[PDB]
Amino acid sequence: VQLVQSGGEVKKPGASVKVSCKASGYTFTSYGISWVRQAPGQGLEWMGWISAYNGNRKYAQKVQGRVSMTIDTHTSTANMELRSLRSDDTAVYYCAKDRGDGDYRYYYYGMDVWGQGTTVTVSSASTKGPSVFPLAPSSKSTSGGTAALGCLVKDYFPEPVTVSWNSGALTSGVHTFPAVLQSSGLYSLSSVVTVPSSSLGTQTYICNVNHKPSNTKVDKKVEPKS
Amino acid sequence: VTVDTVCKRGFLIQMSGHLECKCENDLVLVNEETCEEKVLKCDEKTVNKPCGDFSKCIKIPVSYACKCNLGYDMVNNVCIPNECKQVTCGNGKCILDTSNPVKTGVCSCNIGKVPNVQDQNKCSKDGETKCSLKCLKEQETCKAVDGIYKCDCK
Amino acid sequence: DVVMTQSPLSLPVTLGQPASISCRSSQSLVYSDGNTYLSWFQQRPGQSPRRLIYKVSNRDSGVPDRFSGSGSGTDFTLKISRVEAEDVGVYYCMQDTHWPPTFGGGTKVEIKRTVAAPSVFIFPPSDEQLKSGTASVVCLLNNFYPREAKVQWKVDNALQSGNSQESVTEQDSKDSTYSLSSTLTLSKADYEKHKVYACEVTHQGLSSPVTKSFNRGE
Repeated sequence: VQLVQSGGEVKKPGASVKVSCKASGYTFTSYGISWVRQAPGQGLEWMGWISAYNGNRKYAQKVQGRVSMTIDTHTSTANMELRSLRSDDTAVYYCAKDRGDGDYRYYYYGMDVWGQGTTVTVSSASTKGPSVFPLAPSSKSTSGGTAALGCLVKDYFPEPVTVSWNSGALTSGVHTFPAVLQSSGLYSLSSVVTVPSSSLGTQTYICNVNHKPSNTKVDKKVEPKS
Repeated sequence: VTVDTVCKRGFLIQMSGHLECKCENDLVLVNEETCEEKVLKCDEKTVNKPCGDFSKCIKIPVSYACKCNLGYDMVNNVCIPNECKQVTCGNGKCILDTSNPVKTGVCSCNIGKVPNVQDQNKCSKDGETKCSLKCLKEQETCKAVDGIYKCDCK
Repeated sequence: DVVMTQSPLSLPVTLGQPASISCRSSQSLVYSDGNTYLSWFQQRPGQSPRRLIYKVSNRDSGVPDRFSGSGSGTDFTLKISRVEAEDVGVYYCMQDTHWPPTFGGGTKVEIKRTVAAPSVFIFPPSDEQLKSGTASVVCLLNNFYPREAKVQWKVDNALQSGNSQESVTEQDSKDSTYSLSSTLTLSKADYEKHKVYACEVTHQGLSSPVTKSFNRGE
């Protein structure tokens, strides 16, 4: 029993997005499909419902003027099209199996099966690779034999970037933080590692940054300050 | 309730092991095949009227309350057969076993499930149920929705 | 719309100990058919929600016995009888008695550990970045517990507002701590107009606030 959603999308404000949801392992047309979204860091929010049994549909008030839900019974697929997108539509969108009869309750309780989610990002930004700047270790980032160093990965779009240290051979004490979305609409994140301060003269520390959407790879040696 | 039953102000539905009447709109069962309008408050003006499936407002200082019909018990705000009180079925519901002269709760399952002999006969085994409904209207046929069969437009 | 309020927001637990999450609705969830349409969902990190409980107290197939649900009317409880490591994640209640279906705001189950003070480090902007017209100053709070910490930037003793952003890691799998990064972003020209850059940290693990600061250009 499973619901398989279409892949992630990036859209400009004012565009529309169509997310699909294919059912298998149960009789799709005996049931319906609810859509639920979750903005980054936030809780779950119900968007609407459509019956695959009879086509009736109901939309949440927040989206009712710009959402369209449809069924393709031939391919056991439910679609949700959200129109005139805005930045606060950025979210993961889930489909979930739900009631097919919106007028009567029997002995079936909905939302029992969920798809894997579809990320939708809405932004006027264009795809752009990051700039990578060293966060050099110094006396201001050194605490009793331990030094912190890092890389600031600034101004890229869309997510994600991946960061490793010394080509993945340095993992202890690495913290790669969640990206934040800047006022410019570009993302920024930092990755830091703590190391023995005695190792600053014996080891090279390189952060490896990869931004696949822009085919940008950067290696940045982080040199210590004396 | 059989395939030949006509539910008054309701419609037949079928599960893996039984048929029952479902009431239209917000009516309630006054017996196994008859639905009537429900009162919202039990008091002097609404005494004897139905207040829920198999329960009516009765008189018991003076006061009025919603009470299950003989043979039923109030469980989680619903009147269910006495012998179903401690039964849990999973993907279905408890009904009285019509084959057993001694009233005994057994599971009847959502369409696509059947009693699972590996799981104390709860509704956890996949299995098919043939629709038996006689859908009188030429434009209607038996349809599966939300774990039941019912008559609906073709 | 029915408001679903969950508590607590964050639930630190000890592996092997019971835990319980509360869900309260702004109106009765008993429907006109006598049933109460209240459900509980588990969302493990990076995954879809999974239903655990429906109709208040019924466990979904494949859900361990240690999960149970109870309550009535407007007041509901999800109980975990012995928390296992795999139970960390966010739990949501949901009502669909009243249209539209609405969710509680979520409860994050995390691993409880002893209080740990942050180690605080500050990084001036790099010369490379300054070459480009922008200056980012980064303050790191490393390996602390509990998750909540207050960070304030001061530039020449003036409190900054609206020009910093922060982000916090997930709870570490080895040691159950958190780390936080705060970035203060100024134009190079504004950065050059001030001397002392400081981040001030308050945390349960410090009896007095800790300040890390540098002088531009030292």
